[PDB]
Amino acid sequence: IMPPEAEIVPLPKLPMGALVPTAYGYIISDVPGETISAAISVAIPKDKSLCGLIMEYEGKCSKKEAEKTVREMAKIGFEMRGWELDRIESIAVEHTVEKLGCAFAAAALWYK
Amino acid sequence: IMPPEAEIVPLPKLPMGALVPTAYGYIISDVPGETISAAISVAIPKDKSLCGLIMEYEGKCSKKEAEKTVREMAKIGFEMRGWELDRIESIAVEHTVEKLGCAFAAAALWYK
Amino acid sequence: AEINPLHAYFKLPNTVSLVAGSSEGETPLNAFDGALLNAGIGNVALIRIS
Amino acid sequence: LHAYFKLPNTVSLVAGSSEGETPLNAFDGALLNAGIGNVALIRIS
Amino acid sequence: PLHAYFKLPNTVSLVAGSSEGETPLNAFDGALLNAGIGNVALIRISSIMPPEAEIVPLPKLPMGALVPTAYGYIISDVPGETISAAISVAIPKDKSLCGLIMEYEGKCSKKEAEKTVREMAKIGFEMRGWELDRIESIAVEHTVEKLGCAFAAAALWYK
Ligand SMILES: N=C(N)NCCCCN
Ligand SMILES: N=C(N)NCCCCN
Repeated sequence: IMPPEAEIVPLPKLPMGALVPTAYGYIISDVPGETISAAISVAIPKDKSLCGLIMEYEGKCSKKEAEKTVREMAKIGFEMRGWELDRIESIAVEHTVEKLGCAFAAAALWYK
Repeated sequence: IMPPEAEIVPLPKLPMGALVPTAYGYIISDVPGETISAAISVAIPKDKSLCGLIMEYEGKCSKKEAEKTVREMAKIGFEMRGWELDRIESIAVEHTVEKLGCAFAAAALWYK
Repeated sequence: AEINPLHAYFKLPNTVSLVAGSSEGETPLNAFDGALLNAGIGNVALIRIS
Repeated sequence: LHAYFKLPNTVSLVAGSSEGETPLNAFDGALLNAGIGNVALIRIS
Repeated sequence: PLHAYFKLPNTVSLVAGSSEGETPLNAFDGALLNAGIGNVALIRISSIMPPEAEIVPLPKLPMGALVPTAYGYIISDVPGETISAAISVAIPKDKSLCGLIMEYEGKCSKKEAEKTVREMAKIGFEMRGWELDRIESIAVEHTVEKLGCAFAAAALWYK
């Protein structure tokens, strides 16, 4: 969950060793040649007094399919709440294992 | 990740019910006679402005192997960052399951 | 004398202690609890960091 | 002068991947590649 | 008493809920929503609560709060299957001691679930050799339709 009135900004310069509340998803695979992906989405409400919903997804698929999936999960979360959706911010990454790899996607919450 | 300059100290007298940030590894097994281990390593940098790195490991093996592995994992973490390693502190424990046992290792962060 | 690291984000830990322990239990959670206890951190709430 | 309690007010989206000798080293390499390799994450759910 | 929110939580609330979902994460989310803590971020903690923390009904939590929460959950996509989650809080007689939280989840009835989590808390005190004051708990069961989740938690906050 993203606190109401929070702002999506580029990762700030975090203090070394800070304890950062973070929503993330990851997948690890040792299958040579396999493509694995991780994705994160943030559903932002039109009603700014409501919070934002963070959804994560990981799987043995392309980053395109992972981002599509995680964005739909966020959409569903807002429908379940019956909240008007402003938009969804999402990010995804894919990795093709060589020997043993990990794909990781996160939403780091901090303070400014 | 451990904050720069954090000092390795004997576990202090922790207040009852305190919230303690902790990196840990554990393994639970319900197979009689089976041996299980857990280990923690803390890699300290020569550059004191840099973070310490904590690695945890758990598996069905001796404490000697588990500690050897977690120590290797910390060294690898430093090599991936290109940081000069000062030393590595590690601890391991092994448990021979009777009916249902758990092996646990941790790096508890605290204040001083 | 108390602190909630989740709220006091500006106050970072400055000590680290390595502990370990093990234990049997009638359930997985109870075994886990026994191990933390054997390790010395069974009477605190652990916030797992990764 | 007087610390005021507050909820997080910023959210950043990061992602990364990496190979590794072990699952945890690969995970570590991924966070590093994502740009959050030198902070401790408290996973929220 | 200033900076109260920077000290340890002083209340605990037992909640539980269940729900179906198009995905496991959406079902889990639906379950949290159904339990009353769907709009806060949960920080899963080990099963210990501060000494003398007061058990109270879930308070009105600010959206986005980072709530230290001990919880148990189970997700199943097997039609007709019954899943349950239970949570228990064991208060010690010695007020200087911490309280114990135990969570449980499984393919059983709400009744069996609560009975089990209550026994687990008792064992927690026996292993410590502490005198028990009492144990409070709640359970929830859900019969999967397509994809469902049973959730039980002990949320720590401030009074
Ligand atoms: N860089 C981090 N904070 N975490 C990733 C590595 C985790 C080692 N236990
Ligand atoms: N409502 C919550 N805080 N969590 C429900 C699960 C959503 C995980 N991104």
